[PDB]
Order: sequence, then C-alpha cells, then structure tokens
Amino acid sequence: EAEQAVLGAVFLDPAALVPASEILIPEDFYRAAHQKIFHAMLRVADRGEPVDLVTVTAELAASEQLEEIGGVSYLSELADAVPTAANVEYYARIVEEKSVLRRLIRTATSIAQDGYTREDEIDVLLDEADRKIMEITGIPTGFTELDRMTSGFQRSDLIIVAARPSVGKTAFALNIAQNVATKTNENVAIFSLEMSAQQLVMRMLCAEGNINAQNLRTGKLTPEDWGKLTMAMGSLSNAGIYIDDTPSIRVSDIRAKCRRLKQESGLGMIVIDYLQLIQEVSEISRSLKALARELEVPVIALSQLRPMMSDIRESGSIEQDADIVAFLYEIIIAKQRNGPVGTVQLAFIKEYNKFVNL
Amino acid sequence: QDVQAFLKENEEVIDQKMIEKSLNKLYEYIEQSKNCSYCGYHPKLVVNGRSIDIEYKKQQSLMKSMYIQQDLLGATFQQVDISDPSRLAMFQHVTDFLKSYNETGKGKGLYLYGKFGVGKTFMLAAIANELAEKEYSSMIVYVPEFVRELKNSQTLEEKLNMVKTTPVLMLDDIGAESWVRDEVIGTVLQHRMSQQLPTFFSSNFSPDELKHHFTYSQEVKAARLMERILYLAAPIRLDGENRR
Repeated sequence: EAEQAVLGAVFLDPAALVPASEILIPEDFYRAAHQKIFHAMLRVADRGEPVDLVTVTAELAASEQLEEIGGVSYLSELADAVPTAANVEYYARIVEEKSVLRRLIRTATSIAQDGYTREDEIDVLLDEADRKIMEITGIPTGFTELDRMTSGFQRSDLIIVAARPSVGKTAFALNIAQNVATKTNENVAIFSLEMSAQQLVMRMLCAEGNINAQNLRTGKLTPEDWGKLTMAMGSLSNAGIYIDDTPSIRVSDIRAKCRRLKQESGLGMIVIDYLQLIQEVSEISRSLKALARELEVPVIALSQLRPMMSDIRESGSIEQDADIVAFLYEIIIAKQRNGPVGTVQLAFIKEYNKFVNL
Repeated sequence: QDVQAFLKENEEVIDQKMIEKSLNKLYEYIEQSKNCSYCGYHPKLVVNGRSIDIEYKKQQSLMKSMYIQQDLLGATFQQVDISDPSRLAMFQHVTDFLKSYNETGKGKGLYLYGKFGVGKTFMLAAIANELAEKEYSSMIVYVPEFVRELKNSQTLEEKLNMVKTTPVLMLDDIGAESWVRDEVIGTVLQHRMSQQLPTFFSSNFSPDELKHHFTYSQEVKAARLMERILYLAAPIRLDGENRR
C-alpha cells in the first residue's frame, strides 16, 4: 500500500525526489500502471524544469500513456493518502522494502532450474549463479571557547561520546550542560541510569566553589571553604537541572518521558546515560536520533569505551545517521556534523574538578 | 617545530646527538600533560649521563613557594632603607637589568652573605615582588627545612622539581641539622647552568665559612658544592646594626 500513497507527497514540494531518486528506479514496480508514470515524472526535473502537479499529466498525454492507468482518476489517487508529513524520508522505503527482496530473490529462480536445464555445466554454473544475489548560535557546550567553529548543540542533534573507561567524559557529557541552567536560564534535562540521584550532588560542589582539595565527604572542611562556598548550590533552585535513575529505562520510555518537560520548559538538552546501558546498534540506537528532530532537543545519547571512529562504528551504526561524534583521550571532534571538524586545545587540573583550555 | 624550540632552550645542556638519542623522551615529554592535578607532580627533563630522562597586591598570586610561612613574603623597595655596602653596592647589579631579562642568555643573580640577623632575606623577598610586577613562578625556600622530610622515604622519586629550573629561586637560609648532598643540590645547580637560568641566594654564614663547613671525613666534595653557588654572580657584603 506504499505505491497508492507514495506519489501523493512527491507532488507538492517541489523537492520530494532528492531522496526518492535515490530509492526507487524504473525496476522498482510490483505494479503495472505505475511503472511508466514515474518515468513521466523523471523526464521533467532535468532542467528542471519547473516541478509541479501538471508538468507530468500533459507529458503523459503526449508520449503514449494516459488510459494505461485507468484515466486520471487513479492519477489523482496517487496523491490522495499521505495523512502525515513529519516522517520525512520515509516511506519510499516501503517500496524499496518491496524492492531489495527480489534483487536478492528473483535472482534465485533460474538456479532452481539450472540443474535439469543447465545440466551440463557445474562450476561456471556457480561463478555466475551466486554473483547476482548482492544486487554560540547554536548553544555553546558551556564554554566561551567552543563557540566560533560550529557553535552548538544548536537546535537538534545526536551525540555519542566514547573515551577511556569512566574518565572525565563521565564529567564532560554533563560539563557540557552546566553554564545553561544557572548562569543563563535554559533548564537542561540531565537524566541518569548508572550514577544515581544520590550520587551526583556532592561532586557538583567539588566542581563548584574552590572546594575539593579537602575533600567534602567528612561533613566539615577547613576554615576557608565555608567562607568561600555560596556558588555551588545557592542558585540551584533558580536554575533548572535535576537528577533521576529509573534503573535503566528503555529507548521509547525516556523518549516518551521527555514530553512532561517539553511542554513545561520547552526541553533544552537531554544528557542521557550511555546509550549502551539503555534497552546490533544500527538498530537499537536509531530511536534517539529522530527524537532530537521532533522534540527539538540536543540529545546526549552516549557510549562507554581510545579513541577511534569506525571502532565505535564497530558492532553497529555510528558512521551513519548519527551526527557529531567527538573523541576524548583534548577534545578531538575529528567528527562533527557541524562543519568545522576540528580539535580544541584543553587540559584538566584534577585538583578542584575544573578543566582547562589554552 | 617543538624540537627546535626545546633544542635551543637547552642547547647549553644538550649535545646535539644527545637530543636525537633522547628524542623519544623529549617528544613524550611535550606530548603529555605539562601540568598536574594538585593545582600531583609535573614532568621535567633531567640529564643523566648521556641520556635525558623525565622526572616528576594583585602581584602575588600564581606563585608557588615551598616550605615557608604564609604571609611573610610581602616586601617592597621604597620601604627598604638604603644604608651601607649592605644596600649601596647592590642596586648597581639589580637595576642595570630590570625590564631586560632573557631566557636564552644567562643572567646575574646575587649571593647575600654575612651575619646572624641583620638582613639576609630582605633583598630576596623584596625583589620577588619585582618578580611580581611581571609575575614569575618565583620560589622562596628555607633550606634549613629542606634536608629532613626529603630524606624521608612513600614518595621520594621526585621531590625537588620546583627547586631546579624555575624562572626564579630566592634561596634563604641554610643553618641547621662526602655529604647527603652531592647527587642532590650539586646536580640541581647543574641544570641552572646549561638550560639558561639564574638563581638568588641568602644565608647565615659566608662563602669562606660554608666551604670550611660542608662535607667532612677521616674529599673536595665540600669545595665543589659552593662554586656551583659562585658562578653566575659575585657575592657582596651585608653590614649594619642588629634587627631583633
């Protein structure tokens, strides 16, 4: 039931062929009335030339094709369906999932007979019979520095971080989301699954107040850190970051949980627990890429690893639909779906949990 | 490009070939974190035989003084009275060089030698704020309190990395406790004469006395410790009334 609908949208754009010319060719036709219709569509946009409803309909009246489809009644009903728009691609894939099959399946019928017909051959009957099958703009990352190359973290992206086991990326994925709720305004959703709500409170003050060379666990510090503290939790109320750990909530649930806040605050960022503890990945991780596109939220849906690209792109996606992918060892954004793909010079004190630049 | 910079930086110390031999070390040196996390150690280059190894007002701020009382290090120059050859034969080596101090060209320090109480360390803590008008990581230290806890052990592999090649070292007092100090400060004062650096001194006794007091036995390891401290500068007197 793709074919009945598919053309309807292609019509009024005039650019619903950019991915569609990629997906469907003049072979991609289970049907008989449809095959020549699209060829009358394709002849148009080659100047091109311009693109509308009719530029095809009187083209069909010309070079031998109008009653072939049952008049314009169904030529109308090519349009009359698509009760949707926010999908995007999508859609023509249904036809391609009626397609791919037989380029890998119609190519196995001759063989089923190439034993009692081609009797009589054997080895060359393999060399060929197997061949066919295949066929600041731009909200900053907290910095004042990471603000001029790409800028943002703008309005919609998928981000997956992978550095050495549980380091400062553990801090950074969240140290992206610090100077947004308190020091400006925007309330940013930082949810968790590993490090609990009762595990992310004492150490933000380690990260804020000139207080961490002590430490803070004993209850009472030295005669200075209490004279210098009102930085860490005083404006936490008038800010907008709060912590959860619903053990390990699935790829649809948080996706359906970031709807309480999208109505309430507008939903600014979604710093998620590594998309690997959440419930081979070119599948499971493709339910947080598109939630960014509709929810209109930067979604930090992460990972847990050296760093290298097609190495986290190993057992799964990552080098594909997934957007910007940086590399902590210095922030090596050797991949950023952002334009200026580049490394920023940085450092770390490790004394007061505060990181450095140059 | 980094190699070029390092080469000329320590070209007084490095033997061109030594640089290429210890290339891996020097390159690994620059590639790693030049800082620490206690601000616990920082990497510094050291020459060991033929190979180079890697061992670990709004004016007084980024400084890093060792083993000293907290707020005693505030001293100026208008306030410093100008008296005998304790202060009228010194502002002739101090002021010839002010806004003109290089690295890649050894400078002249000073050795304040004399009595017990007059003014040993008021011409190494005052100028540490001329090294605060420009702000260096200027070091100020008690060497009576330096050959004790560093005899200890725990941590001991690298304990004197801020007492070698820092932009400034205002050494104050050595009057307590073949010595436990010939592979120590006697090779510390070696990196103050081949990586382009000057140092600052003040103590209880004098050059003649200290040579007659260091390292004793049944060995001129007592008369080599102190020309590692009479090379970059010529020592001058301190005279005047008592201050207690």
